[PDB]
Amino acid sequence: LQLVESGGGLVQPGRSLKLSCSASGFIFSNSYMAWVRQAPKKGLEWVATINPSGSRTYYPDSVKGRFTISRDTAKSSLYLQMNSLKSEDTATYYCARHDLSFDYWGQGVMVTVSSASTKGPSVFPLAPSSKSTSGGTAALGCLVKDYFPEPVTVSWNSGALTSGVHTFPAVLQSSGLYSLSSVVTVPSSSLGTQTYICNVNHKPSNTKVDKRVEPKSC
Amino acid sequence: LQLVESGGGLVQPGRSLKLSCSASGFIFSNSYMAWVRQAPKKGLEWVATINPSGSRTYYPDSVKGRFTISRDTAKSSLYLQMNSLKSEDTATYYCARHDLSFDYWGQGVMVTVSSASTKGPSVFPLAPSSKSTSGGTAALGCLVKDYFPEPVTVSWNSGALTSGVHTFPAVLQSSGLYSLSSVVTVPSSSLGTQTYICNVNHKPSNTKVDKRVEPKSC
Amino acid sequence: CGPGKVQNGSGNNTRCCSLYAPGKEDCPKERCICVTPEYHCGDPQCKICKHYPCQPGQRVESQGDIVFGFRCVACAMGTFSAGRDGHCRLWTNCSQFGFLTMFPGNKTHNAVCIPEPL
Amino acid sequence: CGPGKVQNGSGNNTRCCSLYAPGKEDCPKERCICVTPEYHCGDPQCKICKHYPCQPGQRVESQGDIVFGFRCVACAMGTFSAGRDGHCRLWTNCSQFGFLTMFPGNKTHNAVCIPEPL
Amino acid sequence: QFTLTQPKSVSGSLRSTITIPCDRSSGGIRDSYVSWYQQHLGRPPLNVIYADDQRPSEVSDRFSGSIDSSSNSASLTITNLQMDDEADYFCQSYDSDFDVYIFGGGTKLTVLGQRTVAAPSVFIFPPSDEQLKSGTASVVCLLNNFYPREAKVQWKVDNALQSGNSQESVTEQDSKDSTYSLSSTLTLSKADYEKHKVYACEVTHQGLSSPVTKSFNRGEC
Amino acid sequence: QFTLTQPKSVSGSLRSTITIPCDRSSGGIRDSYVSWYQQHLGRPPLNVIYADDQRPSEVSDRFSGSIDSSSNSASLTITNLQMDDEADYFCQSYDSDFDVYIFGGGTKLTVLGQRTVAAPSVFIFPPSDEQLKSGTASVVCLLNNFYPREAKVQWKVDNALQSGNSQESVTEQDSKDSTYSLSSTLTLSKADYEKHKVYACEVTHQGLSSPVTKSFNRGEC
Repeated sequence: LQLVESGGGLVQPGRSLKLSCSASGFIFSNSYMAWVRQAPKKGLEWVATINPSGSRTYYPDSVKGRFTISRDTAKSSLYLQMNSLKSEDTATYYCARHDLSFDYWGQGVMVTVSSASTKGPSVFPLAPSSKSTSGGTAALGCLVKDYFPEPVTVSWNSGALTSGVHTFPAVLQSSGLYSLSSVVTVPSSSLGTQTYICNVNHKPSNTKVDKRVEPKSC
Repeated sequence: LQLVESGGGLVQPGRSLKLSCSASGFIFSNSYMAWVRQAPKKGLEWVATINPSGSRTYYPDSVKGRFTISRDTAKSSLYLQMNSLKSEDTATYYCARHDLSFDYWGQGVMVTVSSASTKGPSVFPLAPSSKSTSGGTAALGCLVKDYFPEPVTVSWNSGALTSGVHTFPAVLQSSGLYSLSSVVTVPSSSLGTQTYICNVNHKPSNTKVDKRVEPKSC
Repeated sequence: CGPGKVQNGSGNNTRCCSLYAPGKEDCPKERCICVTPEYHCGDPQCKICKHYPCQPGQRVESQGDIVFGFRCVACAMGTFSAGRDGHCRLWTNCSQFGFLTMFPGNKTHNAVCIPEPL
Repeated sequence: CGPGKVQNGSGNNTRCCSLYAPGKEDCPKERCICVTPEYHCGDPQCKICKHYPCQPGQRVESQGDIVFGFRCVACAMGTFSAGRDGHCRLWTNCSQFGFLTMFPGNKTHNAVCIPEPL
Repeated sequence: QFTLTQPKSVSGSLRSTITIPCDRSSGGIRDSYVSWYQQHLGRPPLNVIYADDQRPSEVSDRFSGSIDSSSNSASLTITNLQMDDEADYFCQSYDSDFDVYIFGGGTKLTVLGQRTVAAPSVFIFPPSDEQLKSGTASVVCLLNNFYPREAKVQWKVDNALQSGNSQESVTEQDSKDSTYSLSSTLTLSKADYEKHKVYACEVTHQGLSSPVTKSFNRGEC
Repeated sequence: QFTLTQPKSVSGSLRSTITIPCDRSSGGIRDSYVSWYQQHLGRPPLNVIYADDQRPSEVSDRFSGSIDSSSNSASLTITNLQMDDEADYFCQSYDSDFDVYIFGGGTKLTVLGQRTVAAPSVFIFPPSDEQLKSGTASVVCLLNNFYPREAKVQWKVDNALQSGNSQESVTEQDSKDSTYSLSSTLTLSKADYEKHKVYACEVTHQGLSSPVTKSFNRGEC
């Protein structure tokens, strides 16, 4: 069985989208079919139900009157006509089949409802402690702050430095903008002599930055 | 509704053929479909049954284990895979549809399973009586004997003589060869002065004969 | 005919059909029985009702996959038929209805009932 | 299960699917009612039998179009149920069987019968 | 279990009831579809009745079927017989799952015309000298322009009736005079032919007051 | 209708038995039905049980469901816990026609691995002068290479505990040392940042004998 969702993307508040789920794989019109969503990092929320004939539809609440589900045997496709979208409708949307109990599921398509616009990040140093005792470990990094949409890529010294590197998952701030940090732990004895540059690319905004990070002075 | 049989012909004893019946015309896969045969001049003998799905095959007896029936919606065609053919399988084979009771039928395709192969006829005179009383009617003709396969054509005086002409149906002899007679009734007073020639063509053997027929003498 | 079943035909072609169980597969569709007595489906789809009477203690078997031939076979065990119609009706279990059974019944005849004497 | 109906499953998944199947093969046989007491179909197709007991004078309603939820509603008028199984069996009309009725019956209890004083 | 029987032929006047009986022949399953089919010339069969009655559309109401007697006895009735109803008629049945499908043997229905005085002109042809050289002798008897079709043609060779060594061919009915013509061919070996003297064709037909013999002696002129 | 409550999480050793209890909550008809769905990484949910038990094929017999208590209490039992059973577990419910389909809040199942393999290296980063020019100050605390995942990171600014103005990000588990790393970012306005002196990150973790504080004074070096 294979289910492939499509038609998700970035959309303004108050706009509309139509998701599609292509199937075959089983007995499409000979089974029920569901939509379910999930905000990244959060729980599953059930979203839709279409009768196998397609005669009747069933929905939950927060989207009743705004969304729509239907089927077309032509290419085993579902029809999530989502209207009047709000920030709370931002989520990964999955298709699957209620048949007996959600038999198979797709990989999901991300819907992002945002007043936020394509914005490039600023790149700030997370500077290693100047007062670090020689013979231990120091940490340094780059803070990549205030960007939209995802994703941003971070490498260190053009990919030549990979051991001790931790590039954290992006966090959505209450501003609607993403921020992420990349850090690396290095010998404190290397701080005077090894250059450390984080290479940041936010391709959605055309923003490319190389940031040298070193001990702050006075 | 139109049903067209094809794939019949002349075949050696112990050989195989495949008949086809093209249809559309109705609801092919949405109906049963039959094969029935008939020796020329004899009765109808039921021969094949195919499930509309094609899942099950039903056969009579003299051909069970030797014949085969199947369907392919592609072009609404039937599949009479006839194997190990014998002289008794020589017949016109018709397709039709058992639906409710043999709804529509084709024109039929002739299968000839014979030993004796192509052979041209000999043409013999059927001579008018020499002793015929002048003022009555005399009969004369041509006997076209010992040919295979059918057909032979007979005309008289290159088609200029047609009244009083009777060209009989061919008869299959116990030898496996056909024979036929053509006759014409003429004024007995014309026997001395009008020439009578039968023009015989057996195109399957390349045999073409003009035979002058007149009163036998002494 | 009946509220949750489908009337088709009139007079002697009177029959009732069940939903075609459109679920899936290709087994069959519109299984219909005919209402007029001693009349039975002639085709598997029951397009027309035909006449083939039986006797008591017999049902009507119907072999054929396009047009039926009819064999008047006897009633199965656990069933009866007291008419010429040739349908094996099930025995009336008096116990599950409220009563006891005075005569148990056989192929010819269904069971009569006896009660609770209090 | 029964002669003119289709047995499916074993143990607690036992099914008395009616709708026969026109004596075919892997047809879409349906209309099944679990025989196991207090067990009921879980899906509309009755693929699996689930457990949801009721009390006397109640039946088991089953709302849902793929997987059932269960409400233990009371017995309809004209019916009864004297067990936890939750099936509305019809009243035993003693009059059509041979007897009169001593106590008429209600939702909790079926009728009993007083015959013909011989 | 397979069986079915029909009368070889039935002849009736125009505008007259025609009854073609189909008998179960001990099958015992008197009631089931007993379809009736009609075959003309070398054309395919046409379904006249399926389901015992309920004639399909087009076929004339004059064709009706019935399954009475129940003592094994379907019947096809043609009321008010017409000239276009000349044909072989076939009944076909069931056993669709009892075992096999089967047609009856067919019944020939012939129409009526002026046949009382429609006698054949009768001719006999000896075998030719050119045929006798190839080792075979064919003796031909011709019956020309007769009605009805029913004729009896008998070959005698030195008084002995010949049987199993002759074959007949009959023309279809003429479109102008409504007659038939018939050729009968007696075939012998040359060696058999040269044993005997008198070769005779005897023709019995309704339009002949007594049988007509045409004959020759071998080796005369 | 609207109910179904699940515990937040549990940590269990390999080979142990973990029971995840999906409390019906105002279940009423608790026995109506239950299903268990399993979610790993950013992958789609996998159905582990539909119909209360009868695990679909593939899922390991070690997953079993039961609906006992009847006092509102379905449960998913994982016997003999394996390392590939780390995942959020969800209990889908019924109400298919009672009103609408519903899903529980999920339960996180963590595995006990090499416990206390390492204690977190704790670092604090002040906001940069370049960020302070744009009107905002971000203070970052890093916890490096620790196990288990459970840590408590608290921000103090001039003794005041900060709440609602910070955000955390945690790496997925390292594929070589099996540790986690965590960044916590405290965000203030520049004007708020310049009011206060002492900025501190306090880290409580199982591998630390007592909480570790990392701090700086604003405007020092």
